[PDB]
Amino acid sequence: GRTPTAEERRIANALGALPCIACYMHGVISNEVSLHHIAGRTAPGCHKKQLPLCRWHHQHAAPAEVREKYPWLVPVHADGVVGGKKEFTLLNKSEMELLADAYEMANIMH
Ligand SMILES: [Zn+2]
Ligand SMILES: [Zn+2]
Repeated sequence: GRTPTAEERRIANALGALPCIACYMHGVISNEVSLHHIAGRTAPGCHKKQLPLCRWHHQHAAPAEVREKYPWLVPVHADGVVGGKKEFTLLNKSEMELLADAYEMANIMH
């Protein structure tokens, strides 16, 4: 995609220092995260629109027995038939609502 601007780098770096924003709404502190693009990798400002997510909320489906205890622990990118944007939203919040939560936590004006 498009290389980030300096302002995008500053924002992304702030977001990337947060624990998983989806786990956080469930009271769980998951601090090993990667950034997830909500709105692609090319449009202006797209790199400001990223969520810090744990491995299980980003790309990996946890074992079913684990999801029985943590049913909201589903990846925003489907892994087989587990997760995807719609199921992730159902069990958490929309991506843009989580982005607002992340901005609040990182003390970024929004
Ligand atoms: Zn998580
Ligand atoms: Zn992603």
